[PDB]
Amino acid sequence: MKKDIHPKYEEITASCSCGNVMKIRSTVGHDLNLDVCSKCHPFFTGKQGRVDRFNKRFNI
Amino acid sequence: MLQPKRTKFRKMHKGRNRGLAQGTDVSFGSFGLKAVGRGRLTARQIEAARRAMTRAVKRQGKIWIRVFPDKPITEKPLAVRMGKGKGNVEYWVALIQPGKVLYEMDGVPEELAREAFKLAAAKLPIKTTFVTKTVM
Amino acid sequence: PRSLKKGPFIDLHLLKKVEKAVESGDKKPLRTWSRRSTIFPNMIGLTIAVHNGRQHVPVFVTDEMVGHKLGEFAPTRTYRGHAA
Amino acid sequence: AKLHDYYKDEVVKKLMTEFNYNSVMQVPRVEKITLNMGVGEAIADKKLLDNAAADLAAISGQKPLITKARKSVAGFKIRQGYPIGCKVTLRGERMWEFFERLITIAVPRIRDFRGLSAKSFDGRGNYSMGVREQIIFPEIDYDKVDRVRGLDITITTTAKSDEEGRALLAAFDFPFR
Amino acid sequence: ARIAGINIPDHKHAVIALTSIYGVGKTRSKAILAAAGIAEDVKISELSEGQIDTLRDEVAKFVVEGDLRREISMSIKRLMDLGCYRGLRHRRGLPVRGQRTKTNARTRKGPRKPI
RNA sequence: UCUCCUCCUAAAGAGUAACGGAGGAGCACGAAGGUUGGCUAAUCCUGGUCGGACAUCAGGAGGUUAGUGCAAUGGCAUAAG
RNA sequence: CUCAUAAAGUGCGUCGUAGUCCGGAUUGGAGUCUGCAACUCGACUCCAUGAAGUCGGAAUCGCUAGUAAUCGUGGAUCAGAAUGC
Ligand SMILES: [Mg+2]
Ligand SMILES: [Mg+2]
Ligand SMILES: [Mg+2]
Ligand SMILES: [Mg+2]
Ligand SMILES: [Mg+2]
Ligand SMILES: [Mg+2]
Ligand SMILES: [Mg+2]
Ligand SMILES: [Mg+2]
Ligand SMILES: [Mg+2]
Ligand SMILES: [Mg+2]
Ligand SMILES: [Mg+2]
Ligand SMILES: [Mg+2]
Ligand SMILES: [Mg+2]
Ligand SMILES: [Zn+2]
Repeated sequence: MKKDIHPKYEEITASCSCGNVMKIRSTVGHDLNLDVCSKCHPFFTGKQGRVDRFNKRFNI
Repeated sequence: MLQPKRTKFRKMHKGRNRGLAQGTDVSFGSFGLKAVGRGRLTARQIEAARRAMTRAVKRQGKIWIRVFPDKPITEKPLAVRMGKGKGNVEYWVALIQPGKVLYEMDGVPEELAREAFKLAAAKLPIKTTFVTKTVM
Repeated sequence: PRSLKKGPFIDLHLLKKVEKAVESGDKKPLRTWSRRSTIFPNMIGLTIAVHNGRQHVPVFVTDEMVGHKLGEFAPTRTYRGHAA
Repeated sequence: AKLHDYYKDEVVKKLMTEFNYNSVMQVPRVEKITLNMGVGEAIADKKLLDNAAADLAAISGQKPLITKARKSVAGFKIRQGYPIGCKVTLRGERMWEFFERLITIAVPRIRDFRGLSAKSFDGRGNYSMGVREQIIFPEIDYDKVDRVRGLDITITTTAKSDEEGRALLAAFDFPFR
Repeated sequence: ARIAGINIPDHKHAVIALTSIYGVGKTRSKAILAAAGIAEDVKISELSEGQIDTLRDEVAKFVVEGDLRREISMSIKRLMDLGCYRGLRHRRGLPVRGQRTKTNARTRKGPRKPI
């Protein structure tokens, strides 16, 4: 790697609100507070009619 | 009236017409009109012969024109002194050597093919004969 | 729209014709003038010719499409555009 | 390094069992990850290309190459030799760390996420995807942006076929739909 | 900070910050803050992380963003494929709820198109 | 039209004419020269954010169909690019 | 006796000049009333979205005092349906 031209790239900690703590080298500097990760996104976990509504609204 | 869509150059030398021809066999169809004399075939002459054939056969069968007029011929107008530049292109010819199958025909009986080729041979300026496809 | 407590509205002659068509199979299209009748689940798969002012437009009633009106289904104004 | 160790200990075993291979060298590897930005409005404002270079540098942790035009193009009014993009190439440790960052953090932050297309392979096993908004990477703070930009990501893989490439990414649990 | 995939404003009040979500208005924002037990005049910058997490839970209880957008698009496409009167009006880009078209109708008809 | 360059005519050494057929020049460059080290093209297909027939990225096919400061011819991979 | 709490105002707090906590058109869903029946083709309620519009060219209009301007209320017509009278 060339010297003195690359950005500062040191290891930080990212915490997600699902109780997750992970450590990654990154360039942002401070710690990270994440709204969602791969462990709590509904797509990753698996969390992702006319006659029916007619019968429900006009049951006889 | 046959003519190339474009060429590299507009004018060509006169050249010579020696030797005997290639493409001397009946290749696609069954009968052929083959040139025995040597000469040039104007695009107008080729067109007149083709029209006579197609009208004689009444648009059944298939007709192949085996020659193409790709050589331009120039002429000088009247009252122009000799020598002031090559003249302007007027028409296109196809040089013919003996044994050159000019036209060729399939899908028609032999007698009707002979009659159509006779009419077209009457329209052409050079000596022709009727030939038949041979197996080898 | 119609009140929920009054339920869905449908003409008696149309209801009887639909019932007869159900019990004796798919005949020729049911000719009707009732643009005011709502499509029920029981006439699924049926051809209803709704009067729209001069002709009877054929309608092919299916499942995903009940609960609306035959009047919605049969347009009344013929319009092809200005400057044509 | 985390996903690289994960590769070495279980992904090669999974692919061996899946495809009845004979060699761990035949078991495919992730070769490189190339990130590219086409910043073609540099012709109007060259300084915005420098902004995009700083953007890509902050995202990938690496100074980017400023890529220039291969040949002059009539419609887009660009000349040959004129800088119109930027690109980083990630190999080895930084490639694995960026790959972990992507699949763990940046992909779940995509606006309206429903999965990635499984048809995005180039017929040889290599994968390509697009990122519409670089704000999905947490390296870029929100109120310091000047223009919304994008980029595209190419995972170049030594696999021979599309089945092998998608098997490799699925073994890394890549969110395909 | 980040609610339902977008970054809400930070220097505004809680009700405006929550109604910045596509799918949350004033009434739903009051419902969110009432269910989270959070005063409506507290700004996002002075809101803590756990309060934001409860806000995320309540927003996830509601249906916002991409789910709402695709439901609206699916219903409109359902009408236009169905071919009712409203479907035809949606096809031609004209007012649907029976407004006049002899004059006005400019929201559906766009800018004026002179002959 | 008049001096100079390239092809053909020009008849397989050279040269060779016409108010014969076709095109160019009257410069550029202190790097576009020297040397050392390194590299290989055109085009098409597939995938990819804005990006579209065509910008930048990745892979394949292809094999010099590219390139040469400016015409045409002869050269060029050991590259002369 | 009912229709029928007038509103502007007043006091407090917030908003701090932004297409905004201005604007409320358009559209999706869920409803209520009247009427045999709200699709063409009613009104109103709730939720969701939030368009043009940042004071308007040439030109043109009303008003001399409880007037102009501005804010509410009622009636006729009418089963229901006023930004009109
Ligand atoms: Mg509302
Ligand atoms: Mg109306
Ligand atoms: Mg010689
Ligand atoms: Mg000689
Ligand atoms: Mg001599
Ligand atoms: Mg040179
Ligand atoms: Mg060298
Ligand atoms: Mg050199
Ligand atoms: Mg505007
Ligand atoms: Mg203002
Ligand atoms: Mg008034
Ligand atoms: Mg009254
Ligand atoms: Mg009334
Ligand atoms: Zn999480």
